[PDB]
Amino acid sequence: SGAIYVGNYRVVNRHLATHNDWANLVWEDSSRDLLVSSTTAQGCDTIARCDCQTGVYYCSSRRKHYPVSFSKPSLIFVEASEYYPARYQSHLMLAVGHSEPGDCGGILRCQHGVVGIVSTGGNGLVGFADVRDLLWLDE
Ligand SMILES: NC(=O)[C@H]1CCCN(C(=O)Cc2cccc3sccc23)C1
Ligand SMILES: [Zn+2]
Repeated sequence: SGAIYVGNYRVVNRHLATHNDWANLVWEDSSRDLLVSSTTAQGCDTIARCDCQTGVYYCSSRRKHYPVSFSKPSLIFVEASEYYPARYQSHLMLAVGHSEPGDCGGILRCQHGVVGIVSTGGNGLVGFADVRDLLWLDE
């Protein structure tokens, strides 16, 4: 679990979005595993606007933050899960590192701010749904 709180928006993994998120839906993209809902309280997080390929992510299955090198956001084949069939998930960045299903939502950050959230993993890899291109989160 986990979310990003920026302005009047809450960004979560689409597969983990609650009834409240869907009742206050702003935007959703199943191909990115993202959903954004509206909030009443102002969020304090800052979205990174960059091309960094190194950062630190929070891994709940280890209660630890790990530094990683990650690939540029791309279309990557993601295996079928109990939430989606097999498909290309877009805007995904992979790194070598530990992840387990409950780790979705952990934030990946660089010096410029929030880069994205854990979305995929397994076989010693972890994948992050990028949010840096969503410039509308800043207004
Ligand atoms: N975006 C997707 O298609 C999701 C859908 C449901 C959650 N997903 C998984 O549980 C795959 C996986 C395996 C093993 C470690 C980890 S850590 C995060 C994800 C994951 C993938
Ligand atoms: Zn950056």
